[PDB]
Amino acid sequence: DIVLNPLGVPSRMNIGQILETHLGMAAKGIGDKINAMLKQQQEVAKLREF
Amino acid sequence: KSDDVNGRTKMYKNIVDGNHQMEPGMPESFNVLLKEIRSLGINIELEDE
Amino acid sequence: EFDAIKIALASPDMIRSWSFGEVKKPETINYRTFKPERDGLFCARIFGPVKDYECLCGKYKRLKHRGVICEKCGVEVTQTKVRRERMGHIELASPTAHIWFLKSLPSRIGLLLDMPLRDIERVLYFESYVVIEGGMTNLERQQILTEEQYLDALEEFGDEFDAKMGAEAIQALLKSMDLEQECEQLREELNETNSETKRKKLTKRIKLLEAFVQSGNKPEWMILTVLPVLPPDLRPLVPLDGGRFATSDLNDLYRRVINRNNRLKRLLDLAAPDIIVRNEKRMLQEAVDALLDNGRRGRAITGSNKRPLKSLADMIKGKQGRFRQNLLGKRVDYSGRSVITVGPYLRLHQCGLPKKMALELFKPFIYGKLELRGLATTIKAAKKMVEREEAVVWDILDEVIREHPVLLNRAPTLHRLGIQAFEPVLIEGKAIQLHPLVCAAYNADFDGDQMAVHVPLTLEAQLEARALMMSTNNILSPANGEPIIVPSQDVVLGLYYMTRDCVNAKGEGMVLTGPKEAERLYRSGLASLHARVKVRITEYEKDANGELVAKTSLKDTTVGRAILWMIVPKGLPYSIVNQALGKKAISKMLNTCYRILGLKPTVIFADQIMYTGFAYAARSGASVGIDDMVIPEKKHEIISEAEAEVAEIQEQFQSGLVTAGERYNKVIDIWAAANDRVSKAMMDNLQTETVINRDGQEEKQVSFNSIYMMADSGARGSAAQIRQLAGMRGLMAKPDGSIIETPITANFREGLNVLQYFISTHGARKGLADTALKTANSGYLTRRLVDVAQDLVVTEDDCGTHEGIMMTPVIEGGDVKEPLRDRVLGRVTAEDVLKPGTADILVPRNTLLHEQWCDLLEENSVDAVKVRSVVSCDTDFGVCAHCYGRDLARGHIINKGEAIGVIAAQSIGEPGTQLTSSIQVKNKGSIKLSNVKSVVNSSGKLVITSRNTELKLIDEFGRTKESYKVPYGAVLAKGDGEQVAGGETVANWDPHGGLPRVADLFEARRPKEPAILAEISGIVSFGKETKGKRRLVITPVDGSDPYEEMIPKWRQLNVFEGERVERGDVISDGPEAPHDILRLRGVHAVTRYIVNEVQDVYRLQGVKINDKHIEVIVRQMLRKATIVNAGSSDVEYSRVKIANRELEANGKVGATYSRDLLGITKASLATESFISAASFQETTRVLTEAAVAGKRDELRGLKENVIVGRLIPAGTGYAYHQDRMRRRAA
Amino acid sequence: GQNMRVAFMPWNGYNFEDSILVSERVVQEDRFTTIHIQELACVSRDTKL
Amino acid sequence: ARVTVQDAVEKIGNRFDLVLVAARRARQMQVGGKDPLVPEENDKTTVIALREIEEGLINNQILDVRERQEQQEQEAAEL
Ligand SMILES: [Mg+2]
Ligand SMILES: [Zn+2]
Ligand SMILES: [Zn+2]
Repeated sequence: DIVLNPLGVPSRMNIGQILETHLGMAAKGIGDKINAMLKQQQEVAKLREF
Repeated sequence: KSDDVNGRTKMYKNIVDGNHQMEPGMPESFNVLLKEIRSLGINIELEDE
Repeated sequence: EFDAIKIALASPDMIRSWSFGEVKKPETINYRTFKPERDGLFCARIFGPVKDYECLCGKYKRLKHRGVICEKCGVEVTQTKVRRERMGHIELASPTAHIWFLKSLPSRIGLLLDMPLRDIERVLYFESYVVIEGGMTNLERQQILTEEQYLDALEEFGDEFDAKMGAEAIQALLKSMDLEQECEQLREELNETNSETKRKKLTKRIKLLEAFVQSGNKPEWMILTVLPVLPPDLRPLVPLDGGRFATSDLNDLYRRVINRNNRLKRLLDLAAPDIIVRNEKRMLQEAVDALLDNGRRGRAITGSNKRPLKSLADMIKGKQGRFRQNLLGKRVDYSGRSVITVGPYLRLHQCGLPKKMALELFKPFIYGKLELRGLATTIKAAKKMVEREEAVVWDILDEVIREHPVLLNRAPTLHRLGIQAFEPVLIEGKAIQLHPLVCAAYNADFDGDQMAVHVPLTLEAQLEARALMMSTNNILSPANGEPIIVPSQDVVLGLYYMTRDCVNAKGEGMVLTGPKEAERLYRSGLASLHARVKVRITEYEKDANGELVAKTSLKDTTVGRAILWMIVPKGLPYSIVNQALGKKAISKMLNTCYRILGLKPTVIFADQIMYTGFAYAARSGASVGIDDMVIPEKKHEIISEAEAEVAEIQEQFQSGLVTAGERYNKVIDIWAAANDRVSKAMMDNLQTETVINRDGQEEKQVSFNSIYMMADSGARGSAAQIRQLAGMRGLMAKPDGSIIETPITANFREGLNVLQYFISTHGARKGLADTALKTANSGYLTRRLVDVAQDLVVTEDDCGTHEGIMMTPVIEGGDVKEPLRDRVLGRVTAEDVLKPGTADILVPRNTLLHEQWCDLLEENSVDAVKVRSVVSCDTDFGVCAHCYGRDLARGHIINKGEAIGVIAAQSIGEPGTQLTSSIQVKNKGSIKLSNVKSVVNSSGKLVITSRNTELKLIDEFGRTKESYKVPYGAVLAKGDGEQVAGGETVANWDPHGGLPRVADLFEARRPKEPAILAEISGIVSFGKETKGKRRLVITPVDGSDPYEEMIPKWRQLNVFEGERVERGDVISDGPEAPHDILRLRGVHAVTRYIVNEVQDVYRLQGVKINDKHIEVIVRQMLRKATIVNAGSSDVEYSRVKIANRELEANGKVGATYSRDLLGITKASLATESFISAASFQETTRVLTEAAVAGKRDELRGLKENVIVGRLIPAGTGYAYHQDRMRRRAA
Repeated sequence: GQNMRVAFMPWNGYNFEDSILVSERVVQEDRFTTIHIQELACVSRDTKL
Repeated sequence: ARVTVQDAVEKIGNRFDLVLVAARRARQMQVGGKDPLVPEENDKTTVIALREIEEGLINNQILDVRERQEQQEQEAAEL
């Protein structure tokens, strides 16, 4: 979507973007599996299991 | 570009004739300053050509 | 049509001259017809017609019968615009003093009679009478009396005795006064009677008298008999939306004056008592004074609104309004603004301008160019054609833009580079594209900053935007020769990334033909970019007579530096691309390029560097993640260790082994010395982090950590932000400065906790507010600088003085701060400088000391150069090109006409926004003492006895590379002229700022703890006991001995009693006063002092400015002087220096002078041009004073011209003024 | 705000100082297309004529 | 797209007289009173003047000679 500048962190400490990106990548990776099991219509077992 | 009631008009009428040449006049703000100073007990004037 | 502006007193008849009528009824537009009323404040008959070429009655409408006063209304049908020129007057009934000539600090009417102000103010309020022209009676000519005093006084002398009360009295006193006879009497009172008290006001009263006569205007005019009114167009009553009318406060005040004058006349003819009429007279005076200047008597408020109405004088002065927001700065047509962005593809000379913006801007060009090419019938049709956005008009716009430079401006304009001319590049959208290389000069970011565009009109303004303001013409700043165009963040990072090498890159150590093959290796994906590969490269180097000779050979390099070599120009060698290529390296490479190949090559080199940088810095990955920050695994320990190091100090203070302010430092020192541990833990682990096997042998090299390359390249990340990034971030202190004994112990990666963030919040707030509220400070400083500078321009070819300031390197304490070569480069010699052997010539009398002579003098041991300066230059109302120097966007001599004053003021004002044991010799040489008295003692070694003592080092060259000061009673181990080893301790003893600073340095303010100076040589002596303070006598040697002084005993001394001490000696400690530095030393000593001090505050942080600029300010500070004798002559230095020297060329005796020291704000006060003074200074005062004197301004300068709207006498305007002024007055 | 897939990396200086480089996909899905509502009214009022 | 006038200044190096002279010449070509002395490669009068300066075939002195000639030219048409 967007391409920022890496040089924009190490001056103004502002490290919140760094970790917001990692946590958001993980939070979207979980949704990847949720959407896969929704599209593959596997069953209601794997849904709860995950 | 600011003052000179004649300057704006002359420059505009020249810009369309392909002639880029200004005819500077007298900034109207300065004539107004002359009024505001001369309306006081101060007499301001101009001399030779 | 004019070349002189004069200001004189307004006479009660010269007022009736302008006035086209007498406003009688205090009325306006009627109420129901909205038409002007007869003899009102808007009367068409008095002032002018309502409509254009139309009468108020409506009988004459045609433009035919113009000059005629229709007997119906008396309104001459003419241009309605004349209602702006139409003055008027009011026949005031009782005389009324002009407030300006009574309230200004040098109260004009006050010292016009030597009458104290508190007396005239009592006379005006009708609270006391005053005698006038007694002749021969019991009373004087000027004497006050009360009710009971005037009661039985007329009986004593009915005739020959007159005594009035109020404004009539003041006026008639000014009428019968002789400004001639009294003057002849005040001449002797200044002649015989000594005692400055007898000369305080007299020396300024004689001047007011003689000038009051020389001008011509009479003293009776100090009282306004007729009050002139302002044209109704300068105080409109115009209607508005909804029907409400919008008027000016000038109206309300005028209406008041008219009402009260009418009421007074009605009483005077109605036979009223005195208690009523004397109240009416005072109300009239109140209204008139509040009309001229509201805020000096009682601040008469307005009507329904509580806010005080604005008076006449208030419409002139102040940063707001006229003279400051009108005549110096106005809004302009043919302009715009927008949010600016990137634009790398653009060249260093072009900028992206949004299409629609260009359309709206060049509308007047578009219309004409369309009607010319047979595409639009007439101008109106072209308007509709562009209003419809027809396809053809886009190509027409592209034809009009073609080579038509535009101007871009960044909101705060510190230096001249704030406005730069670029070549338009039509672009889609609404954002303004800006070239990254110029972002430094503009000092702008892409976080939402906006810039303004300006379109030139005249062919001149289009040429000046190409040969003066164009981007590619401004490369090296005028403040300092360093280029203002240096690669920023991404560029330097890409280059540094290429110019790197690890050890084991894919295919390293091999050989290739050259750059072509190296790039064939990189792009293919077969070779790396950081390989240590050595290849062949042809490095051109024009040699031996100026003939280019390409010497090809092989060198050790990397695959990356060899590729970057394809951008490098011809003349430059390969040694410039053999390093890590940091920001501080790319910059100097570009600088050598500039002063080797010229302007034209340097430009294209910079553009190429930018493109290549951005590309490579992009494709290198070059990112940052959470794992990049390497928290030293030793952190935990390093923390807890120093965390327990205080547990002993705590008991040390709990028992009584150390007091509070004693164990405080015990915590502070262990914490400061422990922070280096945690800071260096990640540092030495991050400067050699990456570990790889060279061909199969484990080894560590310069780390490749993403965060670290950004530091070693200088791209963005500095060093401190790294210690904050991975380790804990230091200790903060409360606003008190009490550093807390509770440092931060957690880093930024782990995350701060609630408690720790509070102290960070205070630190943040202090930084934020201290930087935000500082804007106005730096702005104010540079503003006063430009106001002291402007008129100073480069006119004269050569002055003709050998004087020259004495340039010597700063060498101080340990090592040099700035070599002699810098403070002498590009300047001019004053006297022939020779080799270390006398009777030689290394350089002739005066010659441009460009790089060549710099190297030549650097070869020899000559560390002392005599360079001419602006502080000393024989020139009237200007400067000579030689004395200034050369520094500019070029290495050539300063041109004849550039206004060096403004550029210097900016050169100091822009860097303003950045500011807030024994001795151990290092180098080997010989001890060379300077100005020291010594004596042998028990130990046999030497000891200093003079407080001042310099410790130079005469090496095998004969120069000085060491300079240390040693206090009284020191331990010496060599002596003067003695050999030393590699760092021998020859000294030992028992030791027992910012922008507000430079402000004081310029203002010549007197120090808090001054230090007395000597006025002559000879043994000093004491004197009378302690009475109030103390005494001190001066004992000269041969000449007269009348000098002495009183120095308080509560202030310790330093000078030796029975010892010779030359003039200008340290009679005490403490700071020094520049005024006292001019008298006892001279004109060069004081400038050498101010420059050396002001340069230190800037030298602290990363600021560099050639001494030349500061010299110009110093020269402007001593433009005044005081005369010692009278001589054959009948103040300004230049004027008297020419006027008395022309008669001194004649056998007649000259008159001696003494330079005075005026601060930048006190020197900007006195100026030949009164208009330029009243522009920024206290207008109300300046005009009053320059009005009683009948002063006459011929403008001769910059600000005055921009006021009257004329070509400034500088640069392009200086050539026009040259051709005009030549035949002018000749 | 909105969820944007960010990636810290330079791109031909298109972001150079603090400028932001956005994909075309974003401006296509109308995920930042903010709606505005201006209010411009006309006023017929009695005049001198 | 005239970017740098370095060589143009070299002929008259004053940096201001350049502008005055080039403006006189640019007028001559724009406000119709003369013809170009260099092949006009779509270049504006502003740039063509600087190019004439560069070639060394136009300056203050040369134009002062030409105008002085036309001074007598205007008097040789009145008998
Ligand atoms: Mg910003
Ligand atoms: Zn009439
Ligand atoms: Zn000089």
